Amino acid sequence: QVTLRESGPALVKPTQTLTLTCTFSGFSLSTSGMSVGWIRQPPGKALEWLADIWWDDKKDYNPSLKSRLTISKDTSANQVVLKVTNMDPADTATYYCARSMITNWYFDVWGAGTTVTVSSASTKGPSVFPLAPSSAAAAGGTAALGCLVKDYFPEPVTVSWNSGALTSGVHTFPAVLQSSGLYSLSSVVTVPSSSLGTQTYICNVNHKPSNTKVDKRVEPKSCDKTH
Amino acid sequence: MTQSPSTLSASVGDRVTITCKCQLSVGYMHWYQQKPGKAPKLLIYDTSKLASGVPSRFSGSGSGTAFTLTISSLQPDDFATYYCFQGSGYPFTFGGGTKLEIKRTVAAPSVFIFPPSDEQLKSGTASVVCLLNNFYPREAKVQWKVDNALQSGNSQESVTEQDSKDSTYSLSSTLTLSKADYEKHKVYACEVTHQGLSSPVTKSFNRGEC
Repeated sequence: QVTLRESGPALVKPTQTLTLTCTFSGFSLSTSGMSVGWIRQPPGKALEWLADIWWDDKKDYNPSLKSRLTISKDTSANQVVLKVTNMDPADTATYYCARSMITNWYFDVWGAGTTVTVSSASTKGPSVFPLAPSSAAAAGGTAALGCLVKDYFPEPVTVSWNSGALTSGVHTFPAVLQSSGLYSLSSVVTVPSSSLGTQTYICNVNHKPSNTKVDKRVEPKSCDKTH
Repeated sequence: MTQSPSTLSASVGDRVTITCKCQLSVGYMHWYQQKPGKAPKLLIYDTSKLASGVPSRFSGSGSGTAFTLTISSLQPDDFATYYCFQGSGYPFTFGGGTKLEIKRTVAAPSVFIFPPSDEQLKSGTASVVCLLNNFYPREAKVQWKVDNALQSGNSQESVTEQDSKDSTYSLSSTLTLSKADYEKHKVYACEVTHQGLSSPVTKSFNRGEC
């Protein structure tokens, strides 16, 4: 099928240059009419067109940004590169590359997008803590449990349950930057009360920006008391 | 360019019309559908051509400086931010967006409270989490009470994007305390006020009950 994939550093420092790479397949940039463009989206803002390059090497740029942008391709390597100079905090956004077919349609296929944060703060991997099920017994309908993923930078982190096998009822809350300057979030899942103590639940946390992965088992708590 | 409305809440079955007005005459318009934090999906190209794999429910029209996107009878999975794109002339531009929310019946939140793990406490900090699960409308007030004393400025909330199936929301309120302060108190309660609740629900635990 036709696929596009963006890659680059997850964090860049103010004034530095960002180099993004769009690797694609399912098509060739040599095919007449083919084009690959770049679009970005700041957290909570609208899409903004950045630039594009045609099969014949014609390059087009957003006027507001032209000065800082350089687009190029390597058909041999099936990749288009966008270099953005003098990065500013306002450039923090998710960057997408997309395929277009001139005289036919714009952006019919997009990459998944890669998050870029412009900050002076350093990379930090997350710590993961269990949100143990308040339940313990079977007959009780449904129990909620989850994982607290805190003190990491920058975005993003991904959370799965039982290596992807558990997806129904999962809610992974949007990260929120704490006053400490580090992000934190919880991923919760509701399961059968009867499964507590018998079914193993594990949250798998991946923080690509720091190449950190953490699996955390979540189980009912053993109470400290006079037994 | 100018897109409107910026936001809209409409019931299932409703007919919805989004408009993009450019100051400059436009040849043709493209429309995209973007699910939260996911990549945009092409809906309409050449002003009115339905893209492949797009419900006949959506349609585009317009000319000159004004173009429109229409969803004949909205439905749960239509929750998304819609964008028009003008690539027929310079400068190429996207619309500011129209975030579409789907209206549904009131649904009360299922509330859960989670005490800090012994593991986190070791690190010197205590996070107390309160979950309000699968509710609607989105407005909900959650107050933390430590030993009956109302907390202020020591918690953050995070709300989930509307569910594409049940048009519901989930929210987490997180209370952060130093291990020192956490051990200075007994009862931690999360009180939830919501339209679907005849009276505030309170979930709590006593430090040390387990």
